[PDB]
Amino acid sequence: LQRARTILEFEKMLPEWLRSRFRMGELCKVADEDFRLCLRINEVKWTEWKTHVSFLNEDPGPIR
Amino acid sequence: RLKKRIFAAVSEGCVEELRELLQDLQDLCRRRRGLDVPDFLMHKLTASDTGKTCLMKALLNINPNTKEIVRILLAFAEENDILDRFINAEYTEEAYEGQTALNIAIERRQGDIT
Repeated sequence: LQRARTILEFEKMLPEWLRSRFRMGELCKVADEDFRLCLRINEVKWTEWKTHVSFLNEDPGPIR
Repeated sequence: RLKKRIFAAVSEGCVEELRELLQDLQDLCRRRRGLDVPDFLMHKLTASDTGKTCLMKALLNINPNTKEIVRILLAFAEENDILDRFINAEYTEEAYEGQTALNIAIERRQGDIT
């Protein structure tokens, strides 16, 4: 929590065109005409076994 | 134009709609110069970019009626005798090289289709 207060004060002082360069996230076509600028996190689960329905992409690689 | 209609019909689960499209393929197979019609029919059921066949497109998208769609597609390749080439196709890209149809059916936990 004490390091998190340091990060948000360094962010308020750097100028506006630096904030566009150091921006997190990526545009994703979530649904029909819906783009949301999302953040990606990977996981590994060895207990919950189920067939996979409701993915976004069929090809499971890191495309490009 | 026909190739994209089959990939949509198989992914969604369109059982009745699938049958006249394969019949329309049979309509275009009676009429040709007739030189390489076994190699021609593989060209209409395989995406040329990667090598994904319509059987591979079926198993990635599990439907409540995906058991019968596989049963139709195995009957069709038997009648035209490209059954070994159709059931043993592979991807050609670097990221997926060598993946087959039953390699997908095991990961989707489908015991009975396998």
